[PDB]
Amino acid sequence: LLLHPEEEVAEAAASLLAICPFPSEALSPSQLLGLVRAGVHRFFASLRLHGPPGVASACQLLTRLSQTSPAGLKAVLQLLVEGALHRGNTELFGGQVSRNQQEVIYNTQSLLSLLVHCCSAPGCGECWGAPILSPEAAKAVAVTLVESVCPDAAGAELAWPPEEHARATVERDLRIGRRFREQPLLFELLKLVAAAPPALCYCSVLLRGLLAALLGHWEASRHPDTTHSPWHLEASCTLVAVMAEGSLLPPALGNMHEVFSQLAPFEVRLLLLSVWGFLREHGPLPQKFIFQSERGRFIRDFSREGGGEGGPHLAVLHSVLHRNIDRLGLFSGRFQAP
Amino acid sequence: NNHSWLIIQADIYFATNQYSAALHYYLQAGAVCSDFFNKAVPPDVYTDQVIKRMIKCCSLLNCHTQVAILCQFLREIDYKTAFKSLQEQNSHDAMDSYYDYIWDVTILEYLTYLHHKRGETDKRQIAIKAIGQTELNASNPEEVLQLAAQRRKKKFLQAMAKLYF
Amino acid sequence: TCWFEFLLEESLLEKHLPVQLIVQFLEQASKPNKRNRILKLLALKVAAHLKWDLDILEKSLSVPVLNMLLNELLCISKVKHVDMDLATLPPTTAMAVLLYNRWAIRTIVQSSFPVKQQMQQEKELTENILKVLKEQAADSILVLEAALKLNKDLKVKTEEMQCQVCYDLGAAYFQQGSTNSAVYENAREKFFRTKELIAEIGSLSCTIDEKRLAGYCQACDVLVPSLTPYSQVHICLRSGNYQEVIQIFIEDNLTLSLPVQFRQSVLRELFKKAQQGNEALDEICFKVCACNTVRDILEGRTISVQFNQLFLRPNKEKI
Repeated sequence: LLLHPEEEVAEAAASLLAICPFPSEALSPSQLLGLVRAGVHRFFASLRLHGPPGVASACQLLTRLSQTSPAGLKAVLQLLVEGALHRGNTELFGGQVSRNQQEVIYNTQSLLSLLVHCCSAPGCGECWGAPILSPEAAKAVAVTLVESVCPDAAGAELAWPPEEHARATVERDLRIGRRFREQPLLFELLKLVAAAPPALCYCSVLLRGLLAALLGHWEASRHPDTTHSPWHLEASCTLVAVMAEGSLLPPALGNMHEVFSQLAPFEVRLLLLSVWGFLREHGPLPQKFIFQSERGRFIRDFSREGGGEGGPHLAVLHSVLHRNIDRLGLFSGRFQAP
Repeated sequence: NNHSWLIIQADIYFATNQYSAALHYYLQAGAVCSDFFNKAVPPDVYTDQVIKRMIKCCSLLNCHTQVAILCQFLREIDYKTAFKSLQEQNSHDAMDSYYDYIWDVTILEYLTYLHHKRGETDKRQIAIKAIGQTELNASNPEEVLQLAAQRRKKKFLQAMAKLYF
Repeated sequence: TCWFEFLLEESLLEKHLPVQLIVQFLEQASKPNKRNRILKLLALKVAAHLKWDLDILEKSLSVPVLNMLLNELLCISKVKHVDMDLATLPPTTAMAVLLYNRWAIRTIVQSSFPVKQQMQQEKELTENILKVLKEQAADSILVLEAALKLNKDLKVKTEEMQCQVCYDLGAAYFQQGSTNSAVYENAREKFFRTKELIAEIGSLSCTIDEKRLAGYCQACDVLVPSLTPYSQVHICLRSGNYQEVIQIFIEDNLTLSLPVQFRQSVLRELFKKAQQGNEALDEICFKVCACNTVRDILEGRTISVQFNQLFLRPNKEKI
């Protein structure tokens, strides 16, 4: 009935389902999967017709489905991410093939809030604290992202290649870059992936083609400044920002997105190549992240890694700063050793 | 949500010529064992006997492209059954669009050979493009090929379980 | 108008009233004695006619040609630099020595500057020269410091010479500071020094980049503070007075003065500091986040994942 055409029966069924308890023993995989597909279809259709206010029913159901069991959690996360990125349910989030932006931000609000609800661990933990995103949910979002964007996963090793590989993978890197420019929600999901510590490593392929589409663009950018390519500047800042949030970069090296708006293209390209060099010497592998059970989060500690504070890679950055003291002098308080 | 009992009931529907139900509950047990085929289905659940009963059921339902792609789930690839079923021309399982689930170079070469024999130029081009993939090359250092096999296994199992449930 | 024509006459250089002449003379002189001496003298004469402006020669002439020209001038003048002390030296020899040390420090500064990407031999020679000056950078720094300290006395103003030498020495300290922060402190003082000289003479003459000196002053004002809201937040984070930090962002939402990514990055650093320890910091992370959330609303940008992670258990204090 959640597929039934007339809207009133559909919402009545959905609002029954959101509150109607699931069977006491369990949900059959056929039952679980049909419920999950119906729920995401209602959620997506609820939204297309009602928007953020009218999806709570489906959302409640989906969230109730997503806490059922890791099979249901992975199924709902994969289907929600895939339906978010399908040729349908893409124009609600700024997807390419004019629409109002405001509705896009708030549709994305509902989808990302659902994902955080499904992803976050249920269950006063201080009056201001926030629940911890689970690693595995973001890991599943990561693999679904990589399979949606670059399905081959030909670079499925997490350690990064030598920067000479970039010219061997030009078509694939351009594909990932084209996808990221087409579907902005992707970055949001990356941030969500980044909002959990390790899972961004499982998106490394993406990020490597992403940096190379960015690097490639900064290769051919003949404009004297950085603002003549707005989307690429924002994507590069968001990528470094997402990598620095995902703790793939050290704070001193990851802060460079702040100066990216006052730099020349080759300077930021050398900065991103220092990013690549660091990702080469260290690499996004899950074993370096340690589970602090006192707060229950995966933490990336560069100090024990050895030279994680940008021993030589900060040489390029500091050389940029000295070259640009006339404009970046005040910014120099962003990239100190402590 | 037990996998042994979904298997048992799939076998019971199998013996009584209820092959659609046999596929349904075989796939149910498989998706219970993994997490919707996202993980790797343990070898002790999708055993060779189960894979063979499933392949027979898919043949009797005339899903012969599914037969070719299932034949490569075994420990040893059963080229004979996939080759015979690929020779069938009455199939109900979206023959060409399902080709993305073929990771065996020999099976794709055989399919291209039939498409050349039967003159199916479009399907020939699709099969050639499937072969002409860098990750599908037989010379990959044993890791890109295994990962390709696992991801095609996952996509196949989940789209199959969608068709049956 | 060629290399051969200039070597013929001893007065045609006055009729020419130059960097191309410098490089041509140096290339002709270094090609594999009287003619070489005459060419070197002509190069020195035209370089002096350029009023010894190091910037134009540095930008026009490459490292090896200018290095050869200055080595030649040091050869005729005095013919080790650290022990000279430039006390008993004649003013012309003293200025040649300080000019060579200033050029050496300026080139070792400009080598670290990243840039866009016969010739191989020139590159190898420049690399060897850079290694040589690296092996003797401390001596040049000491010589420049002594020249700045010894302000005893063609002839130009002593204030201009001291200002230029201390400005270059401060730039060298700033470049060195990337490895060690303490060196930066020294740079600040010297920069302050040239600032005084910049306010003292007010003479174009010599010529230094006012924008660059202002930037160096700004950088030393934050890295080694010993005004703007930006540096106010920097100071407070250095101090841990986060409540005024929240107040500064809240005042910013009306003006939108700070850059968005600055606050995104400082909030990210706050979150990173929070997840290790300082359990009371989480509220701070919320509060700044909330302002950022609110700020991200005013510019029409998506609520971050961090608010959607924070409102999962809403509270009256939060709301």
